[PDB]
Amino acid sequence: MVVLKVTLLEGRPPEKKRELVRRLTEMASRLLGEPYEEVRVILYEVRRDQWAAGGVLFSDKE
Amino acid sequence: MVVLKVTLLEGRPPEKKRELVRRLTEMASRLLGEPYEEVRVILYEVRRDQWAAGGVLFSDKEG
Amino acid sequence: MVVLKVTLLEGRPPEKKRELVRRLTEMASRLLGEPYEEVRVILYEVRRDQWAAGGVLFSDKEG
Amino acid sequence: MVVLKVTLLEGRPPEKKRELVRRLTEMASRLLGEPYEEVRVILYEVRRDQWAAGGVLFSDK
Amino acid sequence: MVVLKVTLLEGRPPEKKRELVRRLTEMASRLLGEPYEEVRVILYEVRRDQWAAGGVLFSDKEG
Amino acid sequence: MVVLKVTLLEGRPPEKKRELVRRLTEMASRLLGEPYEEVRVILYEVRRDQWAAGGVLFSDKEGT
Repeated sequence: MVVLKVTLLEGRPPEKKRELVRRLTEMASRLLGEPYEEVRVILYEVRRDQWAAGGVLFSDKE
Repeated sequence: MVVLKVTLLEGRPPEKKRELVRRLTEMASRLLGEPYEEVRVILYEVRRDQWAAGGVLFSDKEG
Repeated sequence: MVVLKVTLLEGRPPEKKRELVRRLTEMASRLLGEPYEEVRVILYEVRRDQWAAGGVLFSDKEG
Repeated sequence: MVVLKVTLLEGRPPEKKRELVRRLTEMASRLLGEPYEEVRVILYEVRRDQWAAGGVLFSDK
Repeated sequence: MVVLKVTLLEGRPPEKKRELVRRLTEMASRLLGEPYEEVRVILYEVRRDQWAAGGVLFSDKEG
Repeated sequence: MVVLKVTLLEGRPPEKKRELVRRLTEMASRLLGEPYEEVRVILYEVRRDQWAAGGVLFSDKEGT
């Protein structure tokens, strides 16, 4: 088993999440030689007021 | 201090969650000899639209 | 790059979150010779019904 | 499936860790109705020089 | 930006790891519209004696 | 309780880690109204062949 955790800002439409999960899964499965069904993906969506870069929260930089 | 982080799909009823937290604490305290106050449990509940296996998001669950 | 992840209970005012972030970034930046832009902070806010100490979920405490 | 991550200082005896994994799995499996093989445990062992409380690294006692 | 954390058993050859990182980076950048240079990947390689499934540590299962 | 996890490359000297842990514990204890004993810091040190930016692992960037 291999788990891919993607940290990204929330807001992505369902179709985009679905595409991302499908492509990452195919790629990891083949490349690592893991059973397709054994590849897990978790999307950790962060709020803009929970992520900062260069000392500034994205809720403010927005 | 010992921290048990449980990653599971959202949806479990409160009773089951409080029962899980209780059992994990009692076992961890015992087996590792940690004081109850030092045993912390964090429930990382993942949404159905954020949890995938076999390239399929649970929210898309084919069934 | 340096990543700081803060795990804390939900509920802190945006004012304090904003200051914690600026400060943690400054301290981490100078003490580690990392450029400002290369310092990231993520706030993992946990709900009261996902946070437990001593076998008790905070959502189960009165008040 | 369910994943249980245990963050604890390194140094515990192998049998304590084995027992912990076994007990955690049985209990999570039965309690959450998850198949025994679908329960996963990850032991995140932290070094004494990477763990602090009260501003003091445990390596510094 | 976007961070991809891969949790997998330790032991993969350097070439496998660099290809994995390249593939994940191009795909994440492509599908999410994130600058290729901003995509970060961290490999959380777990020891065989820290990874269990079905109540058994991989180190015991394999050895 | 507040937990601060710092992800950084392995290698910083003891004194530097000690100072980092002190300063961070100072700022967090202050702004979040938390007693020292309740501010935990974990240093998640990653090796150069486990961290990548722009599709390049720090290990390959430094050469072989």
